[PDB]
Amino acid sequence: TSAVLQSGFR
Amino acid sequence: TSAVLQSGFR
Amino acid sequence: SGFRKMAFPSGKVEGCMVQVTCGTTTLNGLWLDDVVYCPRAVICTSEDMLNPNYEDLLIRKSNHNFLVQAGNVQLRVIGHSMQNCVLKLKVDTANPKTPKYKFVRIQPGQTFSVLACYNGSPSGVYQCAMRPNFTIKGSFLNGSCGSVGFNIDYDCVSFCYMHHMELPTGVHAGTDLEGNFYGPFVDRQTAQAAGTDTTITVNVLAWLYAAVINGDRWFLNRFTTTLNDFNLVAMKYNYEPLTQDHVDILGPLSAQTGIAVLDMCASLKELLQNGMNGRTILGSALLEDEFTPFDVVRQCSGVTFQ
Amino acid sequence: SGFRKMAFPSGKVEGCMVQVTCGTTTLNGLWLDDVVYCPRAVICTSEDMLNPNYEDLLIRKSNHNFLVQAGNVQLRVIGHSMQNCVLKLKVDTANPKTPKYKFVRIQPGQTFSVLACYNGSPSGVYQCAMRPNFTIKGSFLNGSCGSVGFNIDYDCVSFCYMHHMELPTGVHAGTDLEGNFYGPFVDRQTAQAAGTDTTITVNVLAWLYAAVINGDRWFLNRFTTTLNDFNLVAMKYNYEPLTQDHVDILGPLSAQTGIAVLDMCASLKELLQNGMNGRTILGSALLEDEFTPFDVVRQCSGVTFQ
Repeated sequence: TSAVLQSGFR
Repeated sequence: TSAVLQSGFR
Repeated sequence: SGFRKMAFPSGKVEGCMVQVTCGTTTLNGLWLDDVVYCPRAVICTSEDMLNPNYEDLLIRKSNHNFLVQAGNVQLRVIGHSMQNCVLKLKVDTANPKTPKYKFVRIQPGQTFSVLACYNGSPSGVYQCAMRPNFTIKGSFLNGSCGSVGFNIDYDCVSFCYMHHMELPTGVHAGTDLEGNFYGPFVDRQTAQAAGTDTTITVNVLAWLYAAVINGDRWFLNRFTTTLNDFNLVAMKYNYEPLTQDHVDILGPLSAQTGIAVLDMCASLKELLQNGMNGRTILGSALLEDEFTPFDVVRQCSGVTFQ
Repeated sequence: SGFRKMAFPSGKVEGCMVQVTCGTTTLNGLWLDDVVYCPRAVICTSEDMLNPNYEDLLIRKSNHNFLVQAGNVQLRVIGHSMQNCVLKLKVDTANPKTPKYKFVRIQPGQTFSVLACYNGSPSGVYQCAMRPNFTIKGSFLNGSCGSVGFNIDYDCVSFCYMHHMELPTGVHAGTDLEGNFYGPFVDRQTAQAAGTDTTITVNVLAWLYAAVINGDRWFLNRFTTTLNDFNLVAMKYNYEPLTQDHVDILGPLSAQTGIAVLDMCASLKELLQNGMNGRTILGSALLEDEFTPFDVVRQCSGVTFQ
């Protein structure tokens, strides 16, 4: 799989 | 052994 | 992903820690509004500690016999009273950093964060559980007396533990914030010993659910068990009896993972009978029992890694 | 007595956490003086993340495209710049809670406390090590990006980690506070993988010394070893080579316990060859490698339980 930038949603 | 009240010295 | 022993942010508690000194004896106090809470052991000297009469020791004290220091400010004590094994020192200044707070007496098997403190200065934070035998496996040195344990919910600090003493086995005993000891212990340096301890079964099950949430299923099996058949196995491995109340509390975790509670019990039964076979669960080679079901929901994703 | 994974009190860092939002993307920032530090990933949307050109994405932004919130106060951005993989947002208000601080880039094998944060709100604190492969085994969910790792010394917060991403193995990658990644990783959602990891040998030795300090000697033996003979055993168990610098760093712990460093290496060699025989050390069935020698001295008594 790919790396995940763990930003949030708003 | 005995219980120890873990107060400090000053 | 990941799963750590996670404590609550300690800042709201750090702002409440003070130093309380009576003569040559010093320890930590908890400054909330205009009251400082500390262990009554502060009014003893080394010759008093085997069988102190605290009522007799305290009536010989004046307000000015108590020196309270918040950082470098000295707080003047304008009143004092004893409640169980804590002293309540009325001070002339209300703590401007007082958080929203409650005093709570927790049940065994519940977890809390400990702010270890020395000379009124916080030194570290770690997570603890109240053992079934009402000790905690803390990390405390001389001078730690008065350090507090707590949980936080929506900016409300629920204080549940104030540290008093270390038992000969190296585990720790203390009180709620009203001064009532957890367990049968008393605040004197006598022959006392923690009773036989057991493993917190509902917490082990919660931690197995955390492992499934984070993507690991190797320990499951195709079997199930009755609650009574599980407890007969649990009892022979020194596990706490699992109750129907524990089963209900594991409801949300069972729903999120699709693993019935009694099915996870069958997995746990097999782990107890067979061991781990040199495998690990969430980075541990032992079955971990100091995460509550609430601790797992608070830390884990709401989405199972299926 | 006791020995816990102990984090630093987090209050000085909690006072610095803010929320940074660019459009629909939100994460955490670190508010020090009149600057907010956050990952540059905040300026991407879901369609940009596989190969963003951050320089091209950023020049299309104005100061008012960044919404910074500290609790409920909104901070106005009056300037912005990119440095490596962090953004520096100049705000109109200096943080009155700014602690004494430094930015430090740590070596692998060093430990730090992590303040996990979501929407600018601290949720928990735990202790981590920088693995030899420059990942950390954190516990992070979506929204944690921008959470910081730190150490504290004499009321000075040394920030050493800002969180960016999770790798397919569930471990975590991030930057120093200047925006330079630890390890070979880049802030884009591509095929990346942590390199092969090793065990931090000097930390395992420090933890064995902690066990002796706290009163346990069962794992020692009568043998010794040369440094080269130890490393040939360590290499076959995927342990980091132990250097003479590591031996010197273990000096104080060796002096406090009376156990020569190379003698503890012989104990460790035997533990690696024989296993633990169903015994535990400081409550662990595995050899623990996320305590530095400094961590042991900071937590343990200066007096060995002999």
